[PDB]
Amino acid sequence: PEASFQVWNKDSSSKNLIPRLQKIWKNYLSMNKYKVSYKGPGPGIKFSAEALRCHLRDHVNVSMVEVTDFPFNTSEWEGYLPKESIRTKAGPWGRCAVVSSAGSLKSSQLGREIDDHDAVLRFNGAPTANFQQDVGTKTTIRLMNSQLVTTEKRFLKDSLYNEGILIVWDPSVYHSDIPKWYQNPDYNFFNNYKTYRKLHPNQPFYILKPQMPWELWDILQEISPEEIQPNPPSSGMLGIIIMMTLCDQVDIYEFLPSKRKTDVCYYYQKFFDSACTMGAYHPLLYEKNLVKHLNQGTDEDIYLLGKATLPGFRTIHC
Ligand SMILES: *[C@@H]1O[C@H](CO[C@H]2O[C@@H](C)[C@@H](O)[C@@H](O)[C@@H]2O)[C@@H](O[C@@H]2O[C@H](CO)[C@@H](O[C@@H]3O[C@H](CO[C@H]4O[C@H](CO)[C@@H](O)[C@H](O)[C@@H]4O[C@@H]4O[C@H](CO)[C@@H](O[C@@H]5O[C@H](CO)[C@H](O)[C@H](O)[C@H]5O)[C@H](O)[C@H]4NC(C)=O)[C@@H](O)[C@H](O[C@H]4O[C@H](CO)[C@@H](O)[C@H](O)[C@@H]4O[C@@H]4O[C@H](CO)[C@@H](O[C@@H]5O[C@H](CO)[C@H](O)[C@H](O)[C@H]5O)[C@H](O)[C@H]4NC(C)=O)[C@@H]3O)[C@H](O)[C@H]2NC(C)=O)[C@H](O)[C@H]1NC(C)=O
Ligand SMILES: Nc1ccn([C@@H]2O[C@H](COP(=O)(O)O)[C@@H](O)[C@H]2O)c(=O)n1
Repeated sequence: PEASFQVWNKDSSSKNLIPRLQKIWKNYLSMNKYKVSYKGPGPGIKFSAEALRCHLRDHVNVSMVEVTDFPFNTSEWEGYLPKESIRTKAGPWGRCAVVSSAGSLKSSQLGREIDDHDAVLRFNGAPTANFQQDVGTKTTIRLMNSQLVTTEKRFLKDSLYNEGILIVWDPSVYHSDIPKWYQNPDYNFFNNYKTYRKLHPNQPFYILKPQMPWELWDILQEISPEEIQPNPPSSGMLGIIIMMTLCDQVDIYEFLPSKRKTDVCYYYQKFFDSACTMGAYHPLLYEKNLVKHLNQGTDEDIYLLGKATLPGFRTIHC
């Protein structure tokens, strides 16, 4: 016969969420903090996986703030941003791993497998020490939100941040260009970016262009059967797209969750919240639908290992 097991449902909706998470999604729609007005193709468009993969290659620009982008060409900013492109400094690589921060990484023993990739991408303050067996020890790129850089005092102390390439991102007003956003960042991480950058010059540290998250959101909203959270996508999803541009093959672990699915938010923290898995602020739900939809692994890989495989843009047909 055939195996009857539940891996991530590609067509999940608000009407598949707990009431408590349903309310939170409604509230975020009202707020519209970032002044989103989706005027793209009506939500609910059906894309092939190959087709949607090209769409993401073509309509999402993965670029870092360069010295040529006004106003990072002004004197006050001179000598802060890294000289060469991130593409130059990072790879290209064959097989890469994106490690979510999910609590379901607990007792996964995924460490050795994670470390057999050329590069590993982690998020925010996700630690490696004490968790190597489940989580690995290698950190090649670390993606952080601007809130952490701005307000986490440990960002300028903990050695964990001192490994590999750093990238920071900050949500901007919807469809904003670089100068307007510089005026109105969601968190003013600019001082601390300059401050860290003074302390670790030989550590590459980039700033994601503010447009990248929204260009991705537009695609999310185009696919989704309903209106999604008017907030930018989660760090996890950005980290995936980033790696798809740096690798030929990206493995994502415990994003689409395994059989160890749990309310425990992080592998490295002891608190529960279903929202970290199912989404609150971020349209994480619809991000997961997209990953499942582009998965080139089997369902069995998801259930047992929490593992999803996407091809790098470098390798696709168009
Ligand atoms: C992402 O990102 C990206 C990028 O960004 C960036 O990138 C970089 C790299 C660069 O590029 C920069 O720039 C950018 O920014 C993006 O993309 C983009 O986008 C945009 C849009 O939006 C675009 O723009 C456009 O452009 C064009 C062109 O340009 C050029 O130049 C420039 C400088 O600046 C550059 O940049 C570019 O690239 C180009 O270049 C080119 O290249 C090419 C290649 O590709 C080349 O080729 C070559 O060459 C050589 C030598 O020659 C040889 O030949 C070989 O073979 C080849 O191959 C070339 O050379 C070069 N050059 C040229 C020029 O070509 C422009 O044009 C445009 O403009 C237009 O349109 C617009 C809209 O859009 C408008 O507004 C304007 O106005 C115009 O229009 C026009 O107008 C005029 C008047 O004014 C008219 O005229 C008329 O006409 C008639 C007849 O017809 C008559 O005659 C009369 O009399 C008159 O008047 C006309 O018509 C019109 N037209 C129409 C159509 O309408 C624009 O500006 C760009 O390009 C892009 N880039 C890229 C790269 O792609 C994106 O978008 C992003 N994404 C997102 C999503 O966001
Ligand atoms: N339970 C969890 C916890 C985190 N994550 C992913 O890991 C990423 C990193 O988590 P933080 O952004 O909270 O540091 C999230 O943006 C999300 O994509 C998840 O998918 N499930």
